[PDB]
Amino acid sequence: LLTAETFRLQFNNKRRLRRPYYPRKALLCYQLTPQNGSTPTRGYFENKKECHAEICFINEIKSMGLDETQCYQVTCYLTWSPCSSCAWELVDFIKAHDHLNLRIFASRLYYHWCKPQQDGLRLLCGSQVPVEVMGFPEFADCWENFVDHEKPLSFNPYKMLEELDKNSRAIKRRLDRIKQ
Amino acid sequence: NMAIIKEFMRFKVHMEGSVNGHEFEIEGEGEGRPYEGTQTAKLKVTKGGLPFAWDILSPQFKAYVKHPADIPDYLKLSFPEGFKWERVMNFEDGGVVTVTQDSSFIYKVKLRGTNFPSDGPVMQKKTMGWEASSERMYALKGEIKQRLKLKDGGHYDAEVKTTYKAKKPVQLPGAYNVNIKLDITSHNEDYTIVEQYERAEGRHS
RNA sequence: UUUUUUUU
RNA sequence: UAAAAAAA
Ligand SMILES: [Zn+2]
Repeated sequence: LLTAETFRLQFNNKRRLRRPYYPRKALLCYQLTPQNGSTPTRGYFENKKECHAEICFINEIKSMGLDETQCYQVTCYLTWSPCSSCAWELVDFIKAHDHLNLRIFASRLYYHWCKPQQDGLRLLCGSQVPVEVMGFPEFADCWENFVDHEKPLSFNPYKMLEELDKNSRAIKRRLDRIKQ
Repeated sequence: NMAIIKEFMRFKVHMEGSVNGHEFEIEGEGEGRPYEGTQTAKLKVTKGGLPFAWDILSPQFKAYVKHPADIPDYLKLSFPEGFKWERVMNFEDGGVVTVTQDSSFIYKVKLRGTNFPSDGPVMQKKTMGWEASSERMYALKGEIKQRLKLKDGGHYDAEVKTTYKAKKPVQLPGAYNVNIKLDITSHNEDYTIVEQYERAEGRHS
């Protein structure tokens, strides 16, 4: 339940951004895929009132009602990379549920450019969650899946194609050099 | 197949058409990703610059449909030889459109449109783009009950039947349905310079 | 979302 | 005052 404009307003993030200065917030998009009966659920979480969308989505999974029998391959396409502390909350919540396997795909490597948020997401890509930045498909996946692709179109048909490619080309190599 | 059909490919298209006796030609170049189901195309009118709606030409641009790895991609395997397709579109007000096309990328199209009413939504340009239409596939045949949006409300319906035939025999798939969405990304006032975007993905029936 | 460097 | 690119 997103807007086509909001997609590029929050997911598209260049090295030097657009004409308005830093009008950007953090979003998360969880795609829970129960393969038992092929019963998928989807949802977006804005960065809410001093509770990062990671903790909000963790509490959503908590208070929604889980099924301890089968395994879930949950994908999560998020705009801004998770910070240090909520990444540790995420890995602690994933260690308690062995029937969960999560993939994390970010759009921009958001952090305070200090030391804690460097290894805060290095444990994920090395212990439980393969963490890489978005490319072409995961954007195209999150584009029509989460953001409503209904009748109207807010003049963003393929402008992302070049911006998605710039973001991939730069930040994916950045994230690979980080993981290495 | 994957070694010759790269993840990014361009094409060139030449169309000769005649609608209600008005002859014209269209030259275009495009680019996209065949395995991800996205493509864009830029067209230019070279003759007759069009007295009719451009939307009747958009559904004619199919080798860029995303197929799962466990579903044989019938249209991709036809290359490098290519394929042909022939389409008949009967509009509800008597308009008829017959299209033939060869794909080898080099596309050669021949189009003939006849019997369009002078006060109909096609010749009067009262259309607002095509609605989403799920085409069920089962040579390969496809039938569409397509709906054209009207400016004043309602829909303008048409029956479309298309036959796609590959130049080389390959394994035919089972029953499936393709979700397709086409968008006009940019156009001038007289629709002489048009860019189009297409997304297509197959699903099990 | 904060720094450092090169070029037009 | 615009904009291209790279390092942590
Ligand atoms: Zn956080």
